[PDB]
Amino acid sequence: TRKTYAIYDLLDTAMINNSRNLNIQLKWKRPPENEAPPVPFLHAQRYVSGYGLQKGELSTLLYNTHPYRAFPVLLLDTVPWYLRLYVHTLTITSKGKENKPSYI
Amino acid sequence: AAPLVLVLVVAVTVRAALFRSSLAEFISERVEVVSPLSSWKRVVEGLSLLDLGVSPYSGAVFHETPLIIYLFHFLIDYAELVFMITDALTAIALYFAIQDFNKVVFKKQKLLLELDQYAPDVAELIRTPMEMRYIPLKVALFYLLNPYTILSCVAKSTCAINNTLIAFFILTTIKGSAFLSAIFLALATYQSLYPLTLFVPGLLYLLQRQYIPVKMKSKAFWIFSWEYAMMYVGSLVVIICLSFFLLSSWDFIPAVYGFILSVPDLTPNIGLFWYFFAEMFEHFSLFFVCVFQINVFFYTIPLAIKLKEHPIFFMFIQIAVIAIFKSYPTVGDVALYMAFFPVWNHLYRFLRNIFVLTCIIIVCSLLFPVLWHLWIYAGSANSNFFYAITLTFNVGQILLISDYFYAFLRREYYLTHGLY
Ligand SMILES: CCCCCCCC/C=C\CCCCCCCC(=O)O[C@H](COC(=O)CCCCCCCCCCCCCCC)COP(=O)(O)OCCN
Ligand SMILES: CC(C)CCC[C@@H](C)[C@H]1CC[C@H]2[C@@H]3CC=C4C[C@@H](OC(=O)CCC(=O)O)CC[C@]4(C)[C@H]3CC[C@]12C
Ligand SMILES: CC(C)CCC[C@@H](C)[C@H]1CC[C@H]2[C@@H]3CC=C4C[C@@H](OC(=O)CCC(=O)O)CC[C@]4(C)[C@H]3CC[C@]12C
Ligand SMILES: CC(C)CCC[C@@H](C)[C@H]1CC[C@H]2[C@@H]3CC=C4C[C@@H](OC(=O)CCC(=O)O)CC[C@]4(C)[C@H]3CC[C@]12C
Ligand SMILES: CC(C)CCC[C@@H](C)[C@H]1CC[C@H]2[C@@H]3CC=C4C[C@@H](OC(=O)CCC(=O)O)CC[C@]4(C)[C@H]3CC[C@]12C
Ligand SMILES: *[C@@H]1O[C@H](CO)[C@@H](O)[C@H](O)[C@H]1NC(C)=O
Repeated sequence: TRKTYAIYDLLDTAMINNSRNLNIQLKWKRPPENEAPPVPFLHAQRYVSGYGLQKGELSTLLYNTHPYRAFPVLLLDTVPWYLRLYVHTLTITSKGKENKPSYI
Repeated sequence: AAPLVLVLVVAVTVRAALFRSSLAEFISERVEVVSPLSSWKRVVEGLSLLDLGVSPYSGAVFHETPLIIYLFHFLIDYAELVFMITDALTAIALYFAIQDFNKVVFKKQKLLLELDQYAPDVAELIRTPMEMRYIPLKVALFYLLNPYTILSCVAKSTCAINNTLIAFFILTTIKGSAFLSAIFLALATYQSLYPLTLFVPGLLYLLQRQYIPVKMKSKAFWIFSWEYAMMYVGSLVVIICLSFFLLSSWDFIPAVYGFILSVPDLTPNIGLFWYFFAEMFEHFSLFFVCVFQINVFFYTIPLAIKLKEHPIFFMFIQIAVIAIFKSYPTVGDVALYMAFFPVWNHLYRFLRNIFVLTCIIIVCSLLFPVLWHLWIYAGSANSNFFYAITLTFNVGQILLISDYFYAFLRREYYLTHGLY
């Protein structure tokens, strides 16, 4: 996104020198709902499915918020040895239908 | 026979109904019914791993032999049909084995009756064809309709397959067939290491059937024993070497036999090894695991000493000891030696402490799921509750087996010396 930045060159004597300190004050409050920026195109959350101390599921939700563009993603999972995984139970369901990863 | 067909039909119908029920998933995940070496989910996982190019023995989930993976590669479909067929085949093998054993023991009894070797008045202890008519049918009925076996086959555990192998070993041994008995014993030793202890009962029964005196000075005994031992060892070596080539690697030997002998999982079971090694000082871990795995093979020789002339009871006691002291015991393993109870039900009059032990076994079995749920899902119980249940269950099993052994000894003593 096109972002505008204000530069405070500390190497400039005309900005900060021995005669004064610099204290940048910014006025910012939470914008109203109308002025809120759009949600980022990619975000994800992770959680554990089920209850008890015998079995469960490590579920990851991957959100694509782009209205019309689909992009690949690369998911990396590292699970310790005491959480014995069964790869035959690995399901990737997007929009309610099975999704086949390009590379597993 | 018609009653055998009726029992087979009833058992198959019950198994199919439980297969199509909503309790199949609940049963499939029971720690009492499945084990790290026998779970069906692990078979599916090890089959799926091969599709990814990953050797199934590189992980810590798959612990089954290459023969199982070859069988279930072709037969991944119709798995429930496969397990129902294995249960029916075990029932058939046990039925015919016991039917032949009854004839053999009746011929022996008639021989010592003609020789008047028994006591003058032991008519009550005398076995009659009328009482032995339905023993083969009851043997197949105590296995097919056992709740343990029904659960073990609905959960789709390879324990049913290993039980079928042991049953066919018993049948072939009872029907002569030294070659087939050696092959089936090698196959049983392939799936689980412990069934190698049945070598002594099989050899003793074969020698008795072939009328070779089991004496140190005897040479025919040594010749036949050497042939049987060589046949068994060759059949096991050939199986190991052949199944090496399935994945062209030796990694299955650790994942199966080192798993069986070293107990790395420490996952709850009806056994006595899960907690002993979870709650254990690492100083004596090797010593105590060595002692506990010696325990299974400990009694075969002294039992052979006492039961030299009674090899089938020796085999039954050995099967029971294996099922009790296995590293990863299963209710399916326990159900194999409870199919022999109708054979030894003529020992009932000399059986003490039968009601209490049966009640204890029933209580422990019903209490396994309840206390497991309280510990794991409810959270209001510890592992101590489940450990206590396993202790009580195994004590009941041990006392029941020793009780049948005592009844057998009492009957032999009365037959020899005189009942009052
Ligand atoms: C399904 C998940 C959990 C279910 C748990 C159930 C599993 C229990 C399975 C096996 C446990 C059995 C262990 C001991 C087996 C004894 C073998 C046996 O046959 O001994 C027999 C003796 O039987 C007994 O003494 C035991 C009976 C006394 C108590 C049992 C009956 C009450 C229990 C019922 C509770 C449940 C009822 C529900 C509806 C049935 C010998 O009989 P016999 O020799 O034929 O008599 C004629 C004499 N010539
Ligand atoms: C292999 C031994 C040591 C242990 C397993 C027991 C076998 C003797 C049994 C158990 C399951 C049986 C199988 C169960 C199902 C079938 C399918 C059946 O054919 C079909 O129904 C296929 C139909 C189709 O494919 O269209 C042929 C027999 C077969 C292979 C059976 C052959 C004998 C098997 C392997
Ligand atoms: C069944 C009875 C009659 C013995 C038969 C002996 C051979 C058929 C087998 C049994 C054990 C096998 C061995 C078991 C373990 C290994 C380690 C293996 O090396 C590894 O990959 C390391 C494995 C590890 O230790 O974790 C090479 C094959 C070898 C020597 C095997 C070679 C073939 C052996 C000797
Ligand atoms: C079909 C039957 C007759 C096979 C008989 C062979 C087994 C008795 C052998 C074959 C492979 C052996 C296992 C190979 C590797 C290990 C790991 C080892 O633990 C370690 O990692 C320690 C290594 C070290 O001490 O340096 C403990 C013994 C054990 C389970 C061995 C126990 C004995 C096993 C199961
Ligand atoms: C194979 C049959 C015919 C022989 C009888 C087997 C048992 C009586 C004993 C003999 C040697 C023992 C093994 C010797 C060495 C080891 C390595 C040992 O490795 C470890 O230290 C890891 C396990 C742990 O320490 O808890 C595990 C036990 C084990 C497999 C032992 C298990 C019990 C065994 C197989
Ligand atoms: C830099 O120093 C001079 C001399 O003291 C001072 O007048 C000037 O204000 C200083 N710069 C800034 C940005 O204040």
